[PDB]
Amino acid sequence: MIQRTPKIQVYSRHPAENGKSNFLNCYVSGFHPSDIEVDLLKNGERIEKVEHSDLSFSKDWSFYLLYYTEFTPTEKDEYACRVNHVTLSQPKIVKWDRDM
Amino acid sequence: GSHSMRYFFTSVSRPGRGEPRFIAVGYVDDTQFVRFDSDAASQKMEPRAPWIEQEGPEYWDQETRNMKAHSQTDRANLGTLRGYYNQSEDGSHTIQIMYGCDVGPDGRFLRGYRQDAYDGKDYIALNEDLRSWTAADMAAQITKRKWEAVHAAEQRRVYLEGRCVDGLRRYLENGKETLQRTDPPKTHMTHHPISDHEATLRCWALGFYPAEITLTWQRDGEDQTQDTELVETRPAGDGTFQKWAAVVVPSGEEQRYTCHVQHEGLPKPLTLRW
Amino acid sequence: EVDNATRFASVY
Repeated sequence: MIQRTPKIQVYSRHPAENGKSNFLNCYVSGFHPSDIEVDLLKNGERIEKVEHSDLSFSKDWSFYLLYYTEFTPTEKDEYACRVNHVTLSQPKIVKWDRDM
Repeated sequence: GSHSMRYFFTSVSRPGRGEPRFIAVGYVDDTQFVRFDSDAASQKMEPRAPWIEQEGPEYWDQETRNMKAHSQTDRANLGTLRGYYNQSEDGSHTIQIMYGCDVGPDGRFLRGYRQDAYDGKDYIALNEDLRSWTAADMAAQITKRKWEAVHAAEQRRVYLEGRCVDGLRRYLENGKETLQRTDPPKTHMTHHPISDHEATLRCWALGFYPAEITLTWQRDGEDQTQDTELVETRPAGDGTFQKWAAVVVPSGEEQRYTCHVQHEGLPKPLTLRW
Repeated sequence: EVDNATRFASVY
């Protein structure tokens, strides 16, 4: 039995332009076991329409999932990805930086 | 170019919960085209790319029957492995299986694979000779003896060289408009001061397909690396992929740096200069 | 097209 902590990237499908419809992605990868919680956050509140890809895995057997939601960025709204997993002592929050 | 079909299967036991959770996905190259998810309402093999929808109802009934069968065999194997390892019934455990085949530009079989994992580690794998097995530990040696006695390698070889190739060849034809395209990366380069004296240079590759790509920063032509922050290649969510490479540079010298991009959709590699 | 998981060859 093993444990691997997830890697997290938070980013948009297309280059961000305020007022223009887009997709907000959270990509979690390299984790094991497959049980994971991923929420997308809008000014700290959990976005409800959030879908994910089907569970798949890499050559080393570690899992990956894309979580995503349609959003319209603005210059003041703050977005984030909140991730929990057995290997994380507390939920981990990664803020969306339009520059990565 | 060359092409690949891969199926990925995950069974996760959830004790006292429902039956094990079972998710199966199939890809051609980096394009997903089918899924089966036991926690979905469908209980059927479902399309995930348009060119597979032209498959007739006999296809969807066979793939669905086979996916259910794979689910059932995994359920049984979960209990078997629990016994081999003397693990308690209360813990959750995972079987993962990958298999598939590669063809070259001539459509001929090039590589085939079948590998099985337990709790995130190699369990048993077909070797590249498609005739013998590698067992990762003492428990898998039990399975290896059984599979040698039941001629499993020959059955897997027949599938990998046969129906795996036949299906891959058909999918490539039926979806040539998309599977056999490349989208070259669109490259951005962005400047991010860190102090009066340093700045990050970030080289972006966006909208590219297939996913394999190499991003290198070079100072005066010499491939940086060592201090080049590189992020894992990531899906855009529209079937294309993204990646970036970042290098911290002394303020004033940015114009000496160039970003190098190699991708199969590019006739020549690119060198972009700041 | 997936493989068949119904033979003795699939049982651990």
